Amino acid sequence: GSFTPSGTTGTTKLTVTEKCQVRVGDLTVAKTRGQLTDAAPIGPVTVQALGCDARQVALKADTDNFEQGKFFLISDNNRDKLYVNIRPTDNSAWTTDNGVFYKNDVGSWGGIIGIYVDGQQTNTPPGNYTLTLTGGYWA
Amino acid sequence: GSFTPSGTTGTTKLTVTEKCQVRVGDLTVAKTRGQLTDAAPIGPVTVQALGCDARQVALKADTDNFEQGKFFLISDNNRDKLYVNIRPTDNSAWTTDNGVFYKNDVGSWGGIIGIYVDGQQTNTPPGNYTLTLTGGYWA
Amino acid sequence: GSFTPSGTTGTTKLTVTEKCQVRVGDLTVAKTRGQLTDAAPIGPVTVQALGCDARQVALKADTDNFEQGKFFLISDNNRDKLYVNIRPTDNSAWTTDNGVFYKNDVGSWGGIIGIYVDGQQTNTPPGNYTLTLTGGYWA
Ligand SMILES: O=C(N[C@H](CO)[C@H](O)c1ccc([N+](=O)[O-])cc1)C(Cl)Cl
Ligand SMILES: O=C(N[C@H](CO)[C@H](O)c1ccc([N+](=O)[O-])cc1)C(Cl)Cl
Ligand SMILES: O=C(N[C@H](CO)[C@H](O)c1ccc([N+](=O)[O-])cc1)C(Cl)Cl
Repeated sequence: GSFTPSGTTGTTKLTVTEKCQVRVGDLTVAKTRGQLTDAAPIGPVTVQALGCDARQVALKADTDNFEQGKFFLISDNNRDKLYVNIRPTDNSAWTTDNGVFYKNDVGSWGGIIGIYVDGQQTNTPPGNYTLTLTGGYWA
Repeated sequence: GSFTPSGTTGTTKLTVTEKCQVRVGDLTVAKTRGQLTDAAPIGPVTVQALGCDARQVALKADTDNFEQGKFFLISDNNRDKLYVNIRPTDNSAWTTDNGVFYKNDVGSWGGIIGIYVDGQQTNTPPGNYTLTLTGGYWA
Repeated sequence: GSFTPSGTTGTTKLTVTEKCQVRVGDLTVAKTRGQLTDAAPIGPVTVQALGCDARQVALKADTDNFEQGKFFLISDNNRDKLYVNIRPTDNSAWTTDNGVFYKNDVGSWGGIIGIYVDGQQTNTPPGNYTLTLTGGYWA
């Protein structure tokens, strides 16, 4: 049960707004709180492993993004949570262990990890939410 | 007189330099202090509102970017100001209220907000200057 | 012996990993620690000077990136160093002076500055390393 950081970082960002939504500057991922329905896709996270034929690929969430076996995006001020489910788009088997989401089998896996809203959270306060995931391997 | 944050953030950045100017890395917006003449354009800010047929679109500047009914870009160290005027490129009417720049009429407005140097400031200390504007609505 | 900041900033980033390397999200510069051999290229830094016909172009490294006439990328936590050599790809002559790398002759130089691993450092701890260089002129 140990994660070894070894890889790069993917940052999933979402700006939550009200129905009257004012987009300023370049396009970013934004949704009204009413769109935060159960299983709503937030976005994909690409994963490409190399040199892991004998290790279990893994992603570790920043400390501020997990608690009690649950993952969540966190607001800029660290106060507000948006609970999510993390799931590879393929049929591969993974396990969650204290902020770590690791593959059950060894191998240099490449694939897409989807981030989805876990439970309708249409009362989420408007703000900027982030989930940070770092590549590495588990054992 | 209340701003409700609801939208994304646009960041206007400018690096001020001397006449001998050394650009390192990728292109960014940079000017010599001698170019900071009155009404000099710093750059455009896009605004695209959705679902605001019954609200007044608004942009709020970060606390560090306004004081006394005046807006300004602020240096990285929070010390130096570059006073600017904020004005939509179209003929629409807006109002300034304590760091908030709001549209006089309701509607899902889309347009360009220009950022211009307010008063010649050719003695501005070289540094990195930023103005941050967040989308939302006023009332 | 004085650097005057006047120009923009170039940030050289490198993520060091183990042999089992898990890339998450968009492509960034990453190497296994085994690739950190002597003279290994980390990446180029573009420099384009304007209005410097009578000044010596210069780049100053952030305080956290130099000590004792040596430059280094520094880990996110400020603890770990990756010593590098900084060298223009052309035949021009430069001098190092306390975190400052300046050109020996005046002129509005444009060119590429290469960043190379200085001494094999294959035991470098996995992490994110950065070197920040700001444009200006020396005298
Ligand atoms: O954002 C996602 N999906 C969309 C549907 O809204 C779509 O299925 C999709 C799948 C893959 C993809 N990719 O691989 O880049 C992008 C979008 C899920 Cl992976 Cl969270
Ligand atoms: O940067 C601006 N303007 C330039 C002139 O220097 C030009 O008028 C312009 C107008 C619109 C624009 N846009 O819509 O992206 C970009 C440049 C002003 Cl909007 Cl501040
Ligand atoms: O990254 C570098 N070099 C590569 C070799 O790995 C190559 O020589 C190169 C040279 C110039 C260049 N550029 O000008 O953008 C990019 C790569 C050195 Cl400049 Cl550090």
